[PDB]
Amino acid sequence: GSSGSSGKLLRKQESTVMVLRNMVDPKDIDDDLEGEVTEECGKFGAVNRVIIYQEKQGEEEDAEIIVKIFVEFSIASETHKAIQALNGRWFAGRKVVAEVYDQERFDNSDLSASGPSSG
Repeated sequence: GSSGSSGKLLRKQESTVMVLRNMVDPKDIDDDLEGEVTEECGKFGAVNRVIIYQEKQGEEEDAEIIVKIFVEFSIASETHKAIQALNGRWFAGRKVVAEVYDQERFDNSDLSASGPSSG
């Protein structure tokens, strides 16, 4: 028993969504990648879902293209681990950077922006 069946504590809502960057160019992105990243994350903990978002961040016609890989886990703890580790992992001839995303905004499907801005 947990000294109670229903109720809530003064605990906060940690972020369980890790965002990988500098993983792989937008060219390697294939139907296989997703799976590869999924099985690779399985190590840390139970992978809830993965979201791949990419876009242009330069006015130039052929500017650079970044890649934002979101990895949602079952719990915050697990996510923290993958981050504390992948936060400086070594990729096959490249460097990996795992940052912590914002759950608050993650509540909705607003990637480009954060939260539904009044206007």
